[PDB]
Amino acid sequence: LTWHDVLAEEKQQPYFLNTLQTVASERQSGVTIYPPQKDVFNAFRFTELGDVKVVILGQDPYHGPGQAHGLAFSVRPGIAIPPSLLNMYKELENTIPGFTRPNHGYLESWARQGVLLLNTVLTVRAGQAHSHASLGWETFTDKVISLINQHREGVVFLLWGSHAQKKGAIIDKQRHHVLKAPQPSPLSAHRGFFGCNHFVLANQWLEQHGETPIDWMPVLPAESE
Ligand SMILES: O=c1cc[nH]c(=O)[nH]1
Repeated sequence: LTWHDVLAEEKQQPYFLNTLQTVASERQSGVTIYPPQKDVFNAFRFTELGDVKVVILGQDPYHGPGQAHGLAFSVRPGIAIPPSLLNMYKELENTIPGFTRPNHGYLESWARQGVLLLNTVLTVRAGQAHSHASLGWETFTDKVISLINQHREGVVFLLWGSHAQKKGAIIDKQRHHVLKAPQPSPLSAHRGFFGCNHFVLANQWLEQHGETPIDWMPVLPAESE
């Protein structure tokens, strides 16, 4: 069972197709949209439905050049680590044995391990946070989370902030493991994100069920000859 298996019908709904035409229109209208269209669904690309082990919801993609590449909280190599990801790294440094501050903010390696880095809104106009929040994306990501709840077993959900928490309220807390905390953004990180211990708790859960834990130290694609 793949994403395309469970979302094919959803992706033919007017609201959904319509969301994409509005983006494609905006891209040619004189404004820059992040991430590039080939990246918008990268969380799906890197983490197939059956490979989901951990779900980390973000809200809005980063809205600056070079930042957003289709994975919640991640930025491309060579880009400065944004404050929300820095705070994630801080919690990680304080809780995961051996963890040290990465020299990059690129989290593809998380995704390849089964961490679905899913923003609830998948596009944004450059420099304009939540600018596509009423496009239709939230309906789409509602359906995504619902499918995961239904079709998977024992996924760990890390729900950071009221929006993600609301979004994840439908999740079966008996079939899945839901962990709550404030967002890692600067405005709220020190209000409960620090000390939430979510990365360790995630791994303990996975280990309790015979799943291998996440290696949270993110790794840059290597150089070849
Ligand atoms: O993609 C991102 C970046 C920042 N904050 C989010 O919720 N998601």
